[PDB]
This record gives sequence, structure tokens and C-alpha cells, in this order.
Amino acid sequence: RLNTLSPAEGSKKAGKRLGRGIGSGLGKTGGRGHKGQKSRSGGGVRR
Amino acid sequence: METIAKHRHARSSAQKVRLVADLIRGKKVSQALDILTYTNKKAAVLVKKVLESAIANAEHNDGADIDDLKVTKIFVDEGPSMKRIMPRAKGRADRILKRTSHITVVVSDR
Amino acid sequence: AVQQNKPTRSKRGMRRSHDALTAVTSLSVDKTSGEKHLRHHITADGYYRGRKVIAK
Amino acid sequence: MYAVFQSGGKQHRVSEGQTVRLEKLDIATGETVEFAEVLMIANGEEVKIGVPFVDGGVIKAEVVAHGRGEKVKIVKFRRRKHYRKQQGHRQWFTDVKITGISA
Amino acid sequence: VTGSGKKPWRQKGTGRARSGSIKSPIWRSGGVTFAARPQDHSQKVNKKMYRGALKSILSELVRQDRLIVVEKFSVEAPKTKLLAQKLKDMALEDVLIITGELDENLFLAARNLHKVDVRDATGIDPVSLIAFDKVVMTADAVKQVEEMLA
Amino acid sequence: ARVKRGVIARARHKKILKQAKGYYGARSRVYRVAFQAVIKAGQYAYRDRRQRKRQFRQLWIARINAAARQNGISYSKFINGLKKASVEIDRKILADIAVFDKVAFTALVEKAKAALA
Amino acid sequence: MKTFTAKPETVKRDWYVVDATGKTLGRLATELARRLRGKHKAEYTPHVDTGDYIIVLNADKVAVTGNKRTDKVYYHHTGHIGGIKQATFEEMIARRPERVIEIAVKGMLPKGPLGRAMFRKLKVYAGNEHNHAAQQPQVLDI
RNA sequence: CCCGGCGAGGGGAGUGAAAAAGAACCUGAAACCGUGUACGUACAAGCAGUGGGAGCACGCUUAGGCGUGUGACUGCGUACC
RNA sequence: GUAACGGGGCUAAACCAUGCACCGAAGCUGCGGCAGCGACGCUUAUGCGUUGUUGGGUAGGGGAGCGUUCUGUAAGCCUGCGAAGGUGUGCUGUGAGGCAUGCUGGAGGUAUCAGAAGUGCGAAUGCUGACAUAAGUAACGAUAAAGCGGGUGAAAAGCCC
Ligand SMILES: [Mg+2]
Ligand SMILES: [Mg+2]
Ligand SMILES: [Mg+2]
Ligand SMILES: [Mg+2]
Ligand SMILES: [Mg+2]
Ligand SMILES: [Mg+2]
Ligand SMILES: [Mg+2]
Ligand SMILES: [Mg+2]
Ligand SMILES: [Mg+2]
Ligand SMILES: [Mg+2]
Ligand SMILES: [Mg+2]
Ligand SMILES: [Mg+2]
Ligand SMILES: [Mg+2]
Ligand SMILES: [Mg+2]
Ligand SMILES: [Mg+2]
Ligand SMILES: [Mg+2]
Ligand SMILES: [Mg+2]
Ligand SMILES: [Mg+2]
Ligand SMILES: [Mg+2]
Repeated sequence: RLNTLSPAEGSKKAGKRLGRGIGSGLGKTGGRGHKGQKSRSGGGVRR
Repeated sequence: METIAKHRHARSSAQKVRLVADLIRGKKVSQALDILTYTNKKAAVLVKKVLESAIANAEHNDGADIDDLKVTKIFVDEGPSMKRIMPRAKGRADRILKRTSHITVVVSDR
Repeated sequence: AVQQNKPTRSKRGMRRSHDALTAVTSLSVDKTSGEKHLRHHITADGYYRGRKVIAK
Repeated sequence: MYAVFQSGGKQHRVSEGQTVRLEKLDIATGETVEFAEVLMIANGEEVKIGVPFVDGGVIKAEVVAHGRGEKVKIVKFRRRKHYRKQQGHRQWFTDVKITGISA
Repeated sequence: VTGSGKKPWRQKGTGRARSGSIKSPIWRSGGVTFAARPQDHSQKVNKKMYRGALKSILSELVRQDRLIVVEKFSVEAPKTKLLAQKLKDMALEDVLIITGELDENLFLAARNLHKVDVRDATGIDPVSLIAFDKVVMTADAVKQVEEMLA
Repeated sequence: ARVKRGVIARARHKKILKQAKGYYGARSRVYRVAFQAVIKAGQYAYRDRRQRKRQFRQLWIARINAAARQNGISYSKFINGLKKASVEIDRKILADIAVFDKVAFTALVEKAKAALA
Repeated sequence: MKTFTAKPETVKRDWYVVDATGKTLGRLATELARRLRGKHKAEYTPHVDTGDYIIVLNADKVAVTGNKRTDKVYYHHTGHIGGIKQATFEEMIARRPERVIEIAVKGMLPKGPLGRAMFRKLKVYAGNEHNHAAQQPQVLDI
């Protein structure tokens, strides 16, 4: 009986794993767009 | 009485053995020794020593009867390739794959 | 003189069709004893067409 | 000796004693189905219909089979767009003994 | 990673790859992009959330009658056979056994046994009541826990 | 926690290489080439299930037109005869009786001409 | 159930006779092409060719007239540097009249080997008489 | 013990639960390279497929073009990132 | 090189006018099944029985799952009457996948419900190792030169005399 209950509905979200597969929809560049300063890690812009 | 007899780590490319090996498949053991004697390869004298050993294993262990005997199955496979360094021009290096062979001769009356 | 693609095992094998050897079939015998030898060649013992040649 | 009928859209050429594939119905395994709809009946001579679904034509045939259709690999794939998906399909079917095909 | 930042070969004039550093995980030995360090996984666990969890657990046990209370639970001599036979008479196997005073004789006993354990007022964590089959909770210890949780 | 991997890598490859049995050369053995051909086979398998209904519905007309010109009537007049004569919708496959039985199809053509008459 | 597919084992075949003397060019070859495929029969499929054997009588006497007597092309290339050649219709009748109907039906015959398998069954015979009395062929018009 | 060059290497005998654990040794995949059987193929053209599909060889149900393997021929069809 | 109907080929099988058929797509309608979002009815720890309508899709957003490794449950369960792994077959879900079992393997693997990610490869002139290909093809390294007899040896153009 140490493991019997489940968590509440919606409490424990799965979250974006990302960078895994074409079928997922989060593959290839992975939510960062084609080229640009948004992609290529280390860039971005200050506040 | 299958009496399989083989050789391992023979010094050959494995392609040149098949030129000799494909001719002897189906023929008699009496005729097979006569072909390998006068046919000239380095693998011919190697397969001759395996073929004479294959007949010799049938004589001692099994019930002999070398008057009528055919070779049913014969085949050769590639062995562990000895890797060396061959000096080529302009500082380039060749892998120089020295191949070995596994000669196998299954000789049986039935 | 550089290949743009890799040839197949079929293309390799069909090239090796004509590299296959032929059988002997010219093995003859001496008139005195057996002695299996090639046509127009001396035996291991030295007998050629019945006549003794190279007694060494 | 043959006839034709409409079961669930897909009509068939059926003779007596022959088993043929039809679409799934909600009728039970033990229960018998009765087809009033026929486009032609043939015994000695051919006898086609004048108007849609003649009155005298009738086929009594029970429905006894358990199974689903063979799986088919549906692959939607577009070249160089970074898209792919795979889907399966069963398609339920039923068989018929064909005790009918009677005048 | 043990190694140097020497360039394996020249940048251009060859069909080989760029080769920036051997320490990159794309190459042979030496890698690890995202290195994990030793870290404190101890969560906050709020005081009202912790007490509220214990009040829930203790309510569930008394509903399913897993808790059985007894007056003056104590072993005479520090011996395993005495307690093992005592729990066999009561028809019990897995028991928590919490006591307020924390007697030394009962502490030595049941240390060998994995199923039977012994604890004090400050112990009795939320996992053990759900894990173990039964629980004692003596009437001396009930007054201490009731005042603690309030 | 490291994932040792190995078990799922080859197991996924055995799915493609099993379904790739039959292909010429590297397509049945080499995975990188097999992975293309099985997806491409799925494209054609998807498309040919549409073209099956095209192929047969066109191919059924050949023998109906064949049997029609034997009796002395065009295909256009034959199908129109069944349509105009008291509704009577009928499939093209159910005239396969014409191939087995010649006199059975003669009655269909006889009343088809009576529709236009 | 599935549809009835024809077989190479069970085929009609036999022979027909067609006279090109009082028939127009092209229009005849069109009617010969469809009968050679077996479109008027239980052929019913591309991969099985049940079509009947057909012949021609007096291929040189085929009617064409108009401007096609002088201005028809018959273009063919050998493969070589300057092997392009042209032969008007009157020259094709002057030597070997069989090529008139052959290339006229070969265009109507489909794609590769199975279309050429129909061309194997064709027998033009530009001469006056022939002898198919071994097989006993049937006469017909159109 | 036998072949072989008092070798290399292998076959028997024997050890051992296992020699299919023989020291190049537990488990021994894939790429890669052969032997054997079945089928196709030397008049046939192109991302080498799929849909249709005769015939032949292995298995059925006692026939019911049903399973497995091969695919003559044939509609459409110019890899992936 | 026919090369300015797709080709054959046509005096209608062209063009213009009129009319009746047929062909023709993954459109529509017919039949069955799955899924998202509204209603009407049996009825509410809401699923079915209906009805209406939607369901191409990159960038990208949102929602719902499978599997891999390790810990808890688990000193339980399964297992030398045969685990993991490997190689076949049958069956099963919409899919990622799961269950059973032959053979090989001969000692561990782990339900359910949660938790923690180095969690899934087909590419980066990727990396390491193995194995191809070209192919038994180039080459076999100063064009000063070998030939023959007699030895030893299983075997001698190359060793020795
Ligand atoms: Mg990019
Ligand atoms: Mg951008
Ligand atoms: Mg140097
Ligand atoms: Mg390169
Ligand atoms: Mg390191
Ligand atoms: Mg505190
Ligand atoms: Mg359609
Ligand atoms: Mg081993
Ligand atoms: Mg041929
Ligand atoms: Mg085609
Ligand atoms: Mg739609
Ligand atoms: Mg969609
Ligand atoms: Mg493990
Ligand atoms: Mg990728
Ligand atoms: Mg590499
Ligand atoms: Mg050479
Ligand atoms: Mg060359
Ligand atoms: Mg050379
Ligand atoms: Mg030299």
C-alpha cells in the first residue's frame, strides 16, 4: 500500500522535453525559428 | 558419415581459392587429387593438403572405402585480416589489408 | 579515373564470371606403367612415351 | 444458378453455397438476416428487375463469423517539409452462409 | 576533463573535419555537454502542509483499523525472542511501535528484524505509516502527538 | 542516471528490416536505404488504394464495351438504356455474368434498346 | 468476390483475314490494332493478351490519296553523325510495302515488349497470295 | 592416434553440466563475404517500389484462384536531409 | 535527329453552330469505423443511444501517451521444469509499442502506481572501431645481367658450393 494514490488532475504537468522526433512537432530547430539571433545559442538581446 | 575437415588462418585472399574450389565441387576424390597437382596456384597446394587430410580422416576414424567417394559440399570464407602500414608517397598512409582464409572441405560418399 | 558511385555485388559477380578457370582433361597414361601426367610432358619417375628420360 | 443484392452499400454476385465478405451489421451471430432487395435472379433463365427492388425476390442467409480485416500501413509523408505520420486500419467485416437465393 | 586545447590538425587544406577541441563529446574520450553537480534536493515542505498530511494519514488508518492501541507496551529484557513471541501472541508481523519515553530495552530488540522497527515521538515520518501494515501508537504517545499536531 | 541504450536501437531497426524483406540490393539489408524505401512504399501503398478504385472502374468498362459491340450497340447507349428505363441503377461489376454466361447478357442489351426505342 | 482475370493458357486466338484493297489507310490499322489487343473480347486486363491473330491482303493496294501520297514523312534515324533519312510514301510502296502498315500499327501498339508481342502476331504479307490453309483462317470486313 | 614439413591447422579419443566454453576462448547482433535448396532471369530500358497478377515449388481445407516464398507481365510513380 | 498536334494517324478523327449520351479526382452522395467541438434524450464519483458540424498543413502554439535507465513499493512477485540479451513465428493497439511462444543463451530480471532524466539518431566535410567499394586492377622501388651444373630440404630463378 506504500504506492496506491495518484496525483491531482493537472497538478503534475509533463512539460516540453523537445529536440526528439519529427512526429512530436518540437523537432528540428525546436521552437526557435529558422536561423537568426533567436537561434544560435549564446546570442539574444539585453533588457 | 560427413567427416568434415577444414583449415584455419590460411595465407590467401579467399577469391583465388574459389577459382580452384568451384571446379572440384561434385567431382570424385580420385580425380580431385589429379587436378590440384598440375593446376598452378599457391592455394592449390594448400587445398591439396586439406583434401588429402579430409580423405585421411575418413580412413582412420570412419570405415574408409576410398575406391568410391565424392565431395558433396565445399566452401571458403574470409579470415582475420592482418593490419600493417605500407609507406606511400607524400606522407600518405595505406592500411594494406593482409587477408587470411578459412578453407573447408566436407567429403562424403552419400 | 574516379568512380562517382559504388558498384554492386551483382556488377562485381558478373565481372568475375569470366575469371573462372577450366578443367585439365588432358591427363594421359604411359604405355609401360600407369603414371598420370599431362599430354606432352615427362612423368615423376621420368618415363616419356615408354622411353626413360632423366634417370636422376 | 446465381443472384445479386445490396447489403450495406457494397453489392455482390453470389450463388448458393458460396461464402462472401460483407460489411459489419448490428445483427447477432445466431440471428438470421433477410435481404428483400435484389437486382437480378437466375435459376434456369436470367430474370432481371423492371423497377427497383422487386417484391417476389428474397434471400434468407445467416451471418456467422468472428474477425477483422488485415492491417494496412497508412503513411502520410511529404518530401523535405519535416513532416511524417503513420496510421493503421482494421475495417470490420462479416461473412454469410447463403441458405437463400430462392425463387 | 584531462587533456589539452591543442588543435588536432590545420583548419583548411584537407578533407578532415574542423577539429576545434578533442574534449568535445562529438569526438572520442572527453565529453559531457551538460555536467550535473552535487545539489541539495531537500524541499521546503510547509508546516501546515506537513501537519495536514499527518492528520490525513492518521484519519485513514483509524478508518481502515490498521492502528491498534495498547496500554503499557514494554519488553522486560533486551532480547529478540521475547518480543518476537509477544508480537506472535498479538497476531502481528509488520508494526511501527512508537513510544513516548523511548525505553532502552525495546531499542536493542527488533533492530535485527526489518519488518518490526522502533521509534520515538520525534520520529514517525509520513512514509512509514503508509509503508508498514500496522502501527501501535500507545496511549502515552497519543497524548504527545495530539498536543504536537494540535 | 545514464541510459545504457542498445536494446531499443536495434529493435526499431528490426521493424524496418522485417518489412523491407523483398527489396533489391541495399534496400533490404542497409537500414539507411531501407528507411527510405519503406516510407516510399507507404506513400505508394497510400496512393494505390485510391488508384485501385480508378484502375478497376476503368478496367470494368473494357469488357462491358467488349460485350456491347458483340451485340451491336455502343457503350454510351448501353448504360443510358439501363438509366432511362424505370430508374434501375446497377453496378458495372455485376455485369461480370457476361463473361461466364453469354445468353445472360443478351437480355440486358435487349431491353436497353427498348429504352431508347 | 474478386473479378475474373484471364489466363495465357486458356485463349481464343485462331485466325482472321482482312483485305486492304478497298479500305483506307489508318482507319483499317486502327480496327486491326484493337482486335490485335483483344478490346472486343474477354481480354479484360493489360498483362494477359488474348487477342486474335490478324493478317493483311494487298498492303500495296491500301487507299491513302490526298496530299499524303507525296508529302508523308516516314522519318527514321540510324544513330550516326548524318544518318537522318526520309522516304516519301510512293518510295515505301516501290520497295518493301510491309513497313507502311507496320509503323502505322506500331505507334498504335503500346509501350515495350507486350506491345511488340502483339507485333509478333501481325503478318502483313505485301504479296498477292499466301498460305494459312494449315490454320484455316476466317474472312471478315471492317 | 591419423593427415602434414619431428610444422601451421584440423579430425577422432578424452576432460567437463556445456568442446555448439579450446586458450584468436561467456553471451556472439548488424554491415560485410560464401555454400545449399526453391523460384525468377540471356528481345529487354530508367529512385528498382507499390496496386493488379498468370505460372511454378513448399503447406492447407478434401476441391472453393486459402497461407508462405518467388514475381513473367502490367496501371501509376523522377531518393532522403 | 522526326523535333512547332504528346506519338501513331486522320478529309473529319479539324473548325463553327445546335442537341442528346457517356467518360473523368482523394469533390459530392452511399456504407462502415475513429477523433475534436455544440445540442437533444436515457441519466448526473456522466458514459452511451442520436442529431448537427469539423478533422490538408510548414514555422509555431496547445492538449494527451508509449518506451528506455535507476530508486521506492520489492526480504514481495517471476525464474536452472530455463532470466536478461539475441534470432524467428503468431497475435494485438489509432500510433510510439505490448503480450505469448520455438530456437540459441545459462543467471538474474522485475508487475501495478508514482518519482528522478546522460531518456529515443539518419545525417553535423560528426567521432572511434570494424567491414566494403574501385579490384585482385595500379605497383612490386635506378634498364649494372644473368645463365647452367652439383648440394641441403616437404618444396630451390632468389640459399650454399
Ligand atoms: Mg536549419
Ligand atoms: Mg527568424
Ligand atoms: Mg616521410
Ligand atoms: Mg571526406
Ligand atoms: Mg573524460
Ligand atoms: Mg521548520
Ligand atoms: Mg475514387
Ligand atoms: Mg566465445
Ligand atoms: Mg526475355
Ligand atoms: Mg508504364
Ligand atoms: Mg477534409
Ligand atoms: Mg490531418
Ligand atoms: Mg538491465
Ligand atoms: Mg534528423
Ligand atoms: Mg566513421
Ligand atoms: Mg595478378
Ligand atoms: Mg582499369
Ligand atoms: Mg605492373
Ligand atoms: Mg627492387
